[PDB]
Amino acid sequence: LEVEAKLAEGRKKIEVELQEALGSLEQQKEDTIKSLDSQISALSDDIVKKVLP
Amino acid sequence: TIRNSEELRGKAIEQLEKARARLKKVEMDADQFRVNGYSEIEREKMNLINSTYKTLEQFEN
Repeated sequence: LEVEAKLAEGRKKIEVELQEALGSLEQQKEDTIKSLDSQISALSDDIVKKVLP
Repeated sequence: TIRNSEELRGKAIEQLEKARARLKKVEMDADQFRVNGYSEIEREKMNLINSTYKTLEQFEN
């Protein structure tokens, strides 16, 4: 009985911690893409001149 | 008849010693069973919490 209740609770906890970690990785990834958007403005500057052979 | 009365007495006392002998044997066996059942109740929630941590590592990394 004790392991049943506590393990239901434990698997619930594991899945909701999975969802929290997922949200955190999502927000971090989006921030990195925006910083990359600034870096890639610099990239857009330094590409078009060489793209023409 | 005196002899055979004594013999029936003997058979009765042999059933007595059978009763007490089985009492003692099975009570020691149930004592060992109590020890090993204490052990089996020790070994369970550790396995289940290690399974929980298996799920932990299987999702986060």
